[PDB]
Amino acid sequence: HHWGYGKHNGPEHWHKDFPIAKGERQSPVDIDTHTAKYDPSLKPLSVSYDQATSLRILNNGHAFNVEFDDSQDKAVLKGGPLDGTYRLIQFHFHWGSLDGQGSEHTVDKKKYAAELHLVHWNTKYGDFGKAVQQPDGLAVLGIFLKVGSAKPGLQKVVDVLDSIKTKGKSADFTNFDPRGLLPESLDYWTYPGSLTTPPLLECVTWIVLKEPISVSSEQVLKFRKLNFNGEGEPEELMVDNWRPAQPLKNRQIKASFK
Ligand SMILES: [N]S(=O)(=O)[C][C][C]C1234B567B89%10B%11%12%13B85%14B%1158B%12%11%15B%139%12B%1061B%12%112C5%153B%14874
Ligand SMILES: [Zn+2]
Repeated sequence: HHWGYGKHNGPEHWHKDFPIAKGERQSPVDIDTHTAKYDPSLKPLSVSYDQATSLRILNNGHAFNVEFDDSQDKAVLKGGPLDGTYRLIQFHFHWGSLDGQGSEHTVDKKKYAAELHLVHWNTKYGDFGKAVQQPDGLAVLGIFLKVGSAKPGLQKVVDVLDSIKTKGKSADFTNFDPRGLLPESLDYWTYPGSLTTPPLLECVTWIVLKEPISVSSEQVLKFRKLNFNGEGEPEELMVDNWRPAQPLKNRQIKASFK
C-alpha cells in the first residue's frame, strides 16, 4: 500500500507516511499575482543547457523522468534568486485527465493542463542525496503547459512514450536538448518550498516561469496513454499525477518582473 495519486493512496493520505506533508514550506502553492511583490534585487535567471547530455527516459510508476548525466558541470541553473550553481539531474511532468487540470502550481487559482519540472541540485553539497537534506539543496524550474499549437521540441519525448508504457520500463534517450522546452521569456516567480511528491522534503527553491509553453492536444493525449501499473497488470491510465496547492503559511512569493 504505497503512495500514489488515487483516492486511497493519493495526496490527502501522504501525511501518514510522510508527516512533513503538513509542514511550514510545502509545495505547490497558488501564486496570487496581485500579492507577489516585484523584487528589483532579483537577478535574471541563467539557464545554461548548451552541453546537457540526456541519457535515458524512465516510467517510474508516477510520471516519466528524462535523466541527464550530472557527473560534471554541464547543464546548470544559476542567478535568479540562487546563490551558487545547480546542476540539472532530470525533468518530468505532471498532467491531468482533461485540459482544465494537471498543473501543481496555480496562478490566481488557474490550473494549466500540465507542468514541467526541471530538477537541479546545489553543487556545494556534492551529490543529490546530500542536497535534499539541505534547505537550499535543490532548485526546480517550473513551466506551465497550455493546449494549443504543438511544441516541436517536445515531440521526441512524446514519440518514445509507447516504449515505456508501464511502470519500470526505461529506454535509451540520448541527445535530447531541453532548450526546446523553454518559453521565450524567463520572467519568474520564486518562493521557498518542497518536493511535491514523497518524501516531500523542504529543500527546494522554486522558480516558476510566468510564460507557459503551448503543446498540442495530440501531444498531451499521448501523455495520458501511459500507465501507472506495471506490464501484465490491470490498466490504470497515468493521469492526474499532480498534488494540489498547499497552504502558503509564512512565505512571500517574489516576482522578477514589474
Ligand atoms: N515534483 S518535484 O518536487 O520536482 C519531485 C519529483 C519526484 C522526485 B523523483 B525521486 B528523486 B527523483 B527526484 B526526488 B525523489 B522523487 B523526488 C524528485 B525526482
Ligand atoms: Zn514535479
